[PDB]
Amino acid sequence: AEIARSSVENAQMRFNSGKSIIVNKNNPAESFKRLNRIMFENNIPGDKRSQRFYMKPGKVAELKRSQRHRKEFMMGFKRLIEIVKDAKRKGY
Amino acid sequence: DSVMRKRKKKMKKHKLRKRRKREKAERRKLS
Amino acid sequence: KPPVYRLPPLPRLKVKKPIIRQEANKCLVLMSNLLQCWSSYGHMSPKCAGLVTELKSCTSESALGKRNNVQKSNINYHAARLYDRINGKPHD
Amino acid sequence: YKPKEEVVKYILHGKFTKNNTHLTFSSVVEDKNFHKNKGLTYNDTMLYYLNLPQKVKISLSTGCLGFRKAARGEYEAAFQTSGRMFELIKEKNMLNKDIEVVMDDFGKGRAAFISALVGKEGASVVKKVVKISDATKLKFGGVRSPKMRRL
Amino acid sequence: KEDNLKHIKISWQIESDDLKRQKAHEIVSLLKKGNKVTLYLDDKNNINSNNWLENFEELGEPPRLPESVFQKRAAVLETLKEIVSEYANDPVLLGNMNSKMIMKLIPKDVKPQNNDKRALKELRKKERQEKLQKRIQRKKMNEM
Amino acid sequence: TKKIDQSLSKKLPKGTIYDPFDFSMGRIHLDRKYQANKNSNRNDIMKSGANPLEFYARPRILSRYVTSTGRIQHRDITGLSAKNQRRLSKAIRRCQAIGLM
Amino acid sequence: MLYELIGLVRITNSNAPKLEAKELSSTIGKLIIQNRGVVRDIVPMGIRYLPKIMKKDQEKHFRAYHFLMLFDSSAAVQSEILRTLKKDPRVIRSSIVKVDLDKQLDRASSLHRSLGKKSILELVNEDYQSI
RNA sequence: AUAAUAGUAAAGAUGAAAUAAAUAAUUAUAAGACUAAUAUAUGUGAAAAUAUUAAUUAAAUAUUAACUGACAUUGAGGGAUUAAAACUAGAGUAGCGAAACGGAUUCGAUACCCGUGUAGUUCUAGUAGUAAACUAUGAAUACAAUUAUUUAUAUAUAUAUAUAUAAAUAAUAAAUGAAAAUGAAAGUAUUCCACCUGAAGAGUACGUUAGCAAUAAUGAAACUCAAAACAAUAGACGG
Ligand SMILES: [K+]
Ligand SMILES: [K+]
Ligand SMILES: [K+]
Ligand SMILES: [K+]
Ligand SMILES: [K+]
Ligand SMILES: [K+]
Ligand SMILES: [Mg+2]
Ligand SMILES: [Mg+2]
Ligand SMILES: [Mg+2]
Ligand SMILES: [Mg+2]
Ligand SMILES: [Mg+2]
Ligand SMILES: [Mg+2]
Ligand SMILES: [Mg+2]
Ligand SMILES: [Mg+2]
Ligand SMILES: [Mg+2]
Ligand SMILES: [Mg+2]
Ligand SMILES: [Mg+2]
Ligand SMILES: [Mg+2]
Ligand SMILES: [Mg+2]
Ligand SMILES: [Mg+2]
Ligand SMILES: [Mg+2]
Ligand SMILES: [Mg+2]
Ligand SMILES: [Mg+2]
Ligand SMILES: [Mg+2]
Ligand SMILES: [Mg+2]
Repeated sequence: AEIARSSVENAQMRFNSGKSIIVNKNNPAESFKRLNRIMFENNIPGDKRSQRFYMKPGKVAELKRSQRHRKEFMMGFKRLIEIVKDAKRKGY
Repeated sequence: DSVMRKRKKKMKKHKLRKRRKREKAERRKLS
Repeated sequence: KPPVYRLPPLPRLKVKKPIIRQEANKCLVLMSNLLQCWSSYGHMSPKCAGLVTELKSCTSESALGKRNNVQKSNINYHAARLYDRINGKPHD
Repeated sequence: YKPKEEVVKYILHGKFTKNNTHLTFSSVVEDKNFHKNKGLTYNDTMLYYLNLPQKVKISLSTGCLGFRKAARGEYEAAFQTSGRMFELIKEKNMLNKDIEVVMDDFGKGRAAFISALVGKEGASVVKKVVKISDATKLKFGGVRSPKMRRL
Repeated sequence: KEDNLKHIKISWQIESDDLKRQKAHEIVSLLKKGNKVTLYLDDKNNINSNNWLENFEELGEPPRLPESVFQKRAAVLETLKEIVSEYANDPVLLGNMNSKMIMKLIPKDVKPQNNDKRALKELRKKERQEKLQKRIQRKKMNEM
Repeated sequence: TKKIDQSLSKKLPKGTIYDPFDFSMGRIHLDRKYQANKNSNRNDIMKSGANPLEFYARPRILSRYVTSTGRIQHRDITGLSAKNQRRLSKAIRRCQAIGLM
Repeated sequence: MLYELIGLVRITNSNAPKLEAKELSSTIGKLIIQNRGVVRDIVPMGIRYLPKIMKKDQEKHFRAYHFLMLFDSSAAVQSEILRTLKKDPRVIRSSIVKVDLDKQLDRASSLHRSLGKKSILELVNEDYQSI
């Protein structure tokens, strides 16, 4: 009945996936840019590419180990550059 | 041992496997 | 508590491509505005008169104006000068 | 009590693979007398309005515009195929209700379709587009993919 | 038709073991399929160079040499013809035994067994239909 | 024009002390660089001492540590201890299996 | 052992939303108390929309009445309750998690423990000493 | 995969190609396998291994109190467990995929790429006991100079840090080493076990033992040679 008619709006958007954007009728190209940001923050394009071919578990583990090291290495590099800049500012 | 030296053992193992397959085949026909 | 990541001893501390702030050309921004002014009010519209006059002066002698903002980063000079002091390496 | 099929919105689906681009335009049809049927529970009514039936109106690929073999998966093939779709939506008087765009994958035609819809080619359709979404299908484990190619 | 034509190398200094083990099998197998075969003969130095085919495009007669040389060269041609006897028609030799030569074999008469791929597709269809039959049984048991 | 973007002007709170440097662009840039979500701890239940596994039937709280698609956030982003990250991930996975998240 | 059951009952009749849940709680409660078990608490959670459309016994659902039931029973009885819940068409989803009693005999439901109330005595003593 | 629905004429693949009322889209049904993020295999486990959820059973941590009073260490033989592939039966078989048959590429292509895809990959009950089964580093005990970073326990308060004692990891001093490096061991010492004695022949031959089998374990000699090997150095070269 009408009870099943007036409660469909929330219901429709209650089962969201999180991969949708409400288009800005003024700047419609800014909404597509927002959608692209979601894809990159959920690694959707990367995951899809990584699922095209099978990789042996040992190789997967090696790649995961190396990637983590590079991520951690970059954080250590940035920490040292900040110290350099701070030291330079104070005249060291 | 290095890969280079391992390769000599690899060849010897390959030839033994090749010879045992050949012997097996003969037994099947001769049997 | 914020995880500090300490690098191993390194042969160098260097930024591969130091980022520099390249101020925009004044003549190119003038041209980008005039071109937009013609897109809305029309080509040769009296509303873009000032833009045309300014653009002509900017490009009169050099089409890109007097470009005198060239800069190079000094992070690699300081990074190599201070690395041995600030890397926290144990004594010999 | 009487079939009262009416269009509620249109779905513009684009599947952008490595070798081709498929663009489907559909209509979300709603029988406005479904709730007037007898022996209909609150769940069946809510379940019918949560997944409304869809009817395909326009189906296009890059080979329908004359692009053949390797050219089907290129940026230019997708840009022109998107234009032909945006034109066929105006030539069929299907630009009255709101359109929801659904993009499926990340091939070379994904950025061509977006460029053709935020540009002159899609200045009529973009005005009706209300929601954009991504429908890329990922697997949580699932079936074993083919072996890596040694090239 | 260029697909039917397969180029092969048979140097004058080849050993009758390789000639009667590898090259014989290669030529015979290709001919049985229906692929034409042109056998190019020339000295090992020039025959197998980067200009393998390009040098033969170059194709005052060559001077005679010690008979031993021509015993080898003529022996090779005898082996080639005997090897390719029932698998192809007579050969068209184009050259001199004292220099490059292009033997041009052509597959002997062979009927087209083209009805093999028909069976292939039919078998695939049969398997697909059997799969459907099996899946219907699963739905039946699930319903039951 | 009598208007400036908010990103180019600093609004000094009321009751605070300031220096002339607080009106410069350096202050704007310095505030961006050192802008961290440090106030989360006081608003972060999982950084308070509660056991994240007691929230497996409260999807609303758990939904604060997953992305828009439901992907559990790495510890680098949540800032939780190893134990709480381990417990929080278990809570979310259990919540998903029960049919609540 | 103390167990915490979370069941998602089906709401067939929009007029009587809390009907199958009451009928189900009585069925489960009777099994527990008739097999040497104790029912410590029954915390209704209200009608909530399911995270997705779920299916059960060739039916689809978009909402369910959530309820929690903290009960004490043996392992054999707990498995019997779970088996009955996995077969009842009314139940859409059911989970039974053990609540450790090694350190204390009186533990509250996870929902309450999440709010800082660790024992039922703390909940009762906040309804008498301050209500 | 099948069926329905509208909707069409190409689709799929590749470096480019070609072999074998669709594709795409929206529904419904069935099946098998797998387990996204978290995630560091961090941790745990004797190793092999182990990361979707719950439950049952078993085992696993620190400190304190009391108790036993050397009951310990190591461990030939022996025993148990042991990836992947393989094998013996009975199920299962979506996807993947030796082989086989085709399509391409090529001077040729018994390959790399593509198609159809059998064994196998899955489960149940077994056989077998092999891997670069690797940290290429047996186990145990005593001991030796630092820093940093986590973790745990405890203590204190002017309540959130501070102070302690262990563990782990990273970089080191000393020492050691052919050096590369190791760094609480590859240091200083002690105890026990396994193993090695130039290369090639050879982990082969023969015999024996075990196994349904493939095989696994055990394991030589003759002939020949003055070689053979490791770390590091400076070059040359690198599609
Ligand atoms: K580990
Ligand atoms: K004594
Ligand atoms: K002993
Ligand atoms: K032993
Ligand atoms: K199979
Ligand atoms: K030992
Ligand atoms: Mg050795
Ligand atoms: Mg392409
Ligand atoms: Mg395949
Ligand atoms: Mg389809
Ligand atoms: Mg995972
Ligand atoms: Mg570890
Ligand atoms: Mg022992
Ligand atoms: Mg493994
Ligand atoms: Mg079998
Ligand atoms: Mg083949
Ligand atoms: Mg061929
Ligand atoms: Mg293949
Ligand atoms: Mg066994
Ligand atoms: Mg072996
Ligand atoms: Mg071994
Ligand atoms: Mg291993
Ligand atoms: Mg021990
Ligand atoms: Mg042996
Ligand atoms: Mg060396």
